[PDB]
Amino acid sequence: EVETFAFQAEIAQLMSLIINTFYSNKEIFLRELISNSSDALDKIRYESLTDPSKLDSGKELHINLIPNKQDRTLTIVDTGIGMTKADLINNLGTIAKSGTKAFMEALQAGADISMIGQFGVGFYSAYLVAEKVTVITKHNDDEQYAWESSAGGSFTVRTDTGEPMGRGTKVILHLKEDQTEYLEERRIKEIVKKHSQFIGYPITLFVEK
Repeated sequence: EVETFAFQAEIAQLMSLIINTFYSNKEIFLRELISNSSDALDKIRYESLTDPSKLDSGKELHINLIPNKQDRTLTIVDTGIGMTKADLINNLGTIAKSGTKAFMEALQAGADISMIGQFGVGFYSAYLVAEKVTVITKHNDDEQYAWESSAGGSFTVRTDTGEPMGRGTKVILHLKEDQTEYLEERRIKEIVKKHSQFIGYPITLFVEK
């Protein structure tokens, strides 16, 4: 059972801008997704302060970066609060309509695409480097779901029968053929050191056979 949805027009506009604008500084996608993971980890940490059972679905709070050159994917995994089905459908838990409005206005007041995270829609910077994005998520309180979009104005949601996550979110970036530098260990390390050096959770870069 796969449900197909239309993006809100403003989000489709955001995605088209990200995909079609000439903008060389694509590496910021990774900063933005790691920032989103950190925010999600902060949320489940805060809930656990008053209700330890919130971590029954997993104690460890971390971020894993998993490159796979055979599949041409970069996966960002976190054990944060996750997303419900409703959150996924509602623009992956963002206020993306108002955020896009503000970001558009800013690109007119001088801003550039690297500022996207200040408008709460940093997730969509994934489409700087990905032709398709899959988001697998599990929130306490809902089942595990898979969201997917290749852009083009629609996304799908389905129950995920894949490998169970206990809690959190996995963003699978199906990289564009000319963006495979983001699978290289030395490039990923460089970007994490440059942009994510004060993230308060362990970031583990997996290596490949």
